[PDB]
Amino acid sequence: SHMPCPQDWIWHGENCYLFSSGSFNWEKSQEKCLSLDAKLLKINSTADLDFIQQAISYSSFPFWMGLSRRNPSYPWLWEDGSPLMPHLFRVRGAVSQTYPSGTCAYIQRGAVYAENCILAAFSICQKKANLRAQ
Amino acid sequence: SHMPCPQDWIWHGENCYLFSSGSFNWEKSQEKCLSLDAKLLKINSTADLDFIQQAISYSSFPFWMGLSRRNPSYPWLWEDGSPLMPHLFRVRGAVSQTYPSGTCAYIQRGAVYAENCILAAFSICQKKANLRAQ
Ligand code: NI
Ligand code: NI
Repeated sequence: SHMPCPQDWIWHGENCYLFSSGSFNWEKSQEKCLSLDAKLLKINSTADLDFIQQAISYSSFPFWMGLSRRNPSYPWLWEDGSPLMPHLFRVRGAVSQTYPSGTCAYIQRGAVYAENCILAAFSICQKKANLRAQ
Repeated sequence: SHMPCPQDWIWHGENCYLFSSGSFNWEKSQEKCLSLDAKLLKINSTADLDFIQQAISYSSFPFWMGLSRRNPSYPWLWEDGSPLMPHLFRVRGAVSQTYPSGTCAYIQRGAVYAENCILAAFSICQKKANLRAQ
């Protein structure tokens, strides 16, 4: 109970969050989080969204999250294959197009945008905190 | 409740860091940090500066730190009354003006600027981490 999260991460709720250092395309951002035994940000509730919007209010830049879609006939899914809960947010940006490497979502000034996954952006990683979960 | 830092703060070393939610004058920024049992950022060492430069790499905004003086007849001091270590950074900007409410310093894009304290910036709060349970 004394060390929920490592240094340089942010503890919130049952998880730890990391501003990853690099600016990379979505696939490389995914690999970076996985290399840390973590995953790209998964917004699971309105409380999570509120937390992230507050946590990024010091920055105007985009941050990749773990949401992607091969083309518009597929659902938006998190990396674990679960869907975007429809009450959380409405993806803006490049929602009609199809790109060779897929479309991915980032958050920027609290709003969520679709973009060609080849864009280099910052990303947020998360992992479970070292505590006894409910 | 004996972990290093509260939820939402970044734990680094001996300290916990919090980015402000918005842009305010130095006095209001100082009071926010005090309300959190914290102070505005103090940069003690090159290692602290390296950490801060990385932490603000995600932003183009200015961030007040706890460095101020009333006019050029005074030394630059942190809120705790201790002096600035001069090797850390050049203080750019308005160093030699006398302003009615003093001159204060912010960091922006890794560079430190003196500015009239009544103008607004984001800010970084700092407080000592609780490490005895580690
Ligand atoms: Ni513990
Ligand atoms: Ni505790």
